[PDB]
Parts: sequence; structure tokens; C-alpha cells
Amino acid sequence: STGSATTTPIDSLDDAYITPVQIGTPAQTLNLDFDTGSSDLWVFSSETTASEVDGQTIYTPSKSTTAKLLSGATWSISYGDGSSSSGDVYTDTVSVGGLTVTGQAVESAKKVSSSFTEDSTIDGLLGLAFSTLNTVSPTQQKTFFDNAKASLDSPVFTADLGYHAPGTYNFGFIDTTAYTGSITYTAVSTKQGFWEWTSTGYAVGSGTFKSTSIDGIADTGTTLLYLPATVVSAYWAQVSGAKSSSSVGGYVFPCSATLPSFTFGVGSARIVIPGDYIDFGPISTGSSSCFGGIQSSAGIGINIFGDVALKAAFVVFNGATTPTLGFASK
Repeated sequence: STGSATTTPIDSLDDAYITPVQIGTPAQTLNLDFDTGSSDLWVFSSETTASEVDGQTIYTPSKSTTAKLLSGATWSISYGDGSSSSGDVYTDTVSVGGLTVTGQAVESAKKVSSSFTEDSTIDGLLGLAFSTLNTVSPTQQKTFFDNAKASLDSPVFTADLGYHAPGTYNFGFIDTTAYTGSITYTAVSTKQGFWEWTSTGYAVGSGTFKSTSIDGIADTGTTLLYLPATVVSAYWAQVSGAKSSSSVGGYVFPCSATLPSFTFGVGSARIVIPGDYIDFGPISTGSSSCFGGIQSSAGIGINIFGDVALKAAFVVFNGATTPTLGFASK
């Protein structure tokens, strides 16, 4: 089997991407944030505290003939940005782009933090990291990808995120028309439950490439590119007027600037992030100070290849017995 679904930016800055997902019988379609940095499929639901729902589409398990309470199971998750959610668990039929999994754990939110409530466009998350990170207790549950894997033509999914435009998540096949040149594969460590890999270095604009190992995670659920302070300082030093602002919470730059590109290494290959991808616009409405798309990972504890980086590539998440990550230009 295979699946193919279009993923769409939630706003004009590509802050996140939503992908329609069919849950239950008859289908209830919710728009989920596919997150390769976590491993829970959770949804706004009929059980979500009413004051914490503001415009989201909800899953109502009582209206699904295939929903079954997973007795005794609870979940609770906290994300890197300080947001969180928790609730109980149903199993139900879940389909993405024509690919169907029966008995998928659908984690129903009883509580969500303010950032989720305030984002009317995201009806939940679909985790695509390794199932060892799944938060269901007392019986850990498998991700949609893990459940689908055996049925897939090939044990892979691909992320093809757009810049200010729709893109695609595919399951079970590599669309050879979706990228240019060849795909370069690189080793993955699953030790922390993430798609964790080591970039071979970077360049700023037309500058020379610096060979240096940068361990980090491929994370579709994080907006920006978080890298070591040394790397980030070297980037922003090439932008007149750029500075790190503790009050704003990162590097800002004059909105009048033209940003240089940023290149990262994948083995001997190179992925180029155009400068425009690094512009996240005014810090507040009408400001001439703009927020940078490359920020320091110092005190996150991990480097994060978020959407800023991933949307510059066609990315293969290879879930074979020995997992790997592939990157191509597009």
C-alpha cells in the first residue's frame, strides 16, 4: 500500500503545516500537524475542556462505530516550546492520503495548553518519530507509520514541505519526480527516539564550506533551524544590523535587509536554504525589526533541523530495520 496527502502552511510565515486525516467511521476529517519530532497522535475532541477549544474541529468518538476506549490508558506530553496536552485514548481507523491503519491509538485531549487553544488551524498532532517516545501509559502505543509499515510497498515516508506553498507527505514510496539530482542518505541514531543525524558542515551565503559535525534532529514540528551558537553567530554576522535580543528571544535583523543563504552538508552533498526562507517577518505588527529563522540551540540541548531547513529539501524518512535519512535538492 501507499498514501499521499497534501500538507499546507497554516499561515503566511509557514509557522507549521497541516495535513488532512480521516479518523473513525464514518470519517471525521481533522487537520493535523505531522511531527517527526514526537510520537503521539492526539486530537482535539468532544472530551476537550470546552474553554480550551476555540475554532478547532473535534473528534467525537461516540459518533464513530469503529472507536473503542483503550481502557485505563492515559497520555500526557510536553513539547520543546513549553506547550502541552493530555487525556485518554481510543483505538480507531485512521487514514492518511488513502493509506488506512486499523486499531490506531487516537489520543483524545482532555486538556491542552494555551498555545494549542489559540491556534484554530491545528486540530491535533500526528507523531512520526520513533514509537519509544510515545507517552501512552501503562501500555506504550505505536505511531501511525509504525502501524502502517508492514503494509507499505517500501518502509518509508517522505516530507516535501513548501515555501509559502502546499507540499506533500507520501507513505510507502519515493516520488522520483519530486526532486532534482540524487538522494543522499545519512545514518540515523534512534537512541533518543528522534530522527537524529550528523550534518557534515555549513556555509553562509557564497562563503567557503566549513567541515564540522553537527548532530541534530529532523523535526517537521519545529518551525525554525536551531544550531550551535558559533554557527548562528557566523550567519548573522553577515547581516548588517542583526543582533541577538534577549527581550525578543533570539536574533532579529532589519526588515530592510536581504538575507544570505545558508548551506548545510549531508555527507558530501549540500542543501541550500535561500535567504528568503530565513525571514520570519516583523517581531510585532508594523515593526521594522524582523525575526530570524536561524537561532541558537544553546540551552535547548539539541540541534534542530526544523521546517526552515527541511522545506529546502525532499526528505526521506527510511524506517527500514536500520533507519536512515535521505536528502535531495528540489
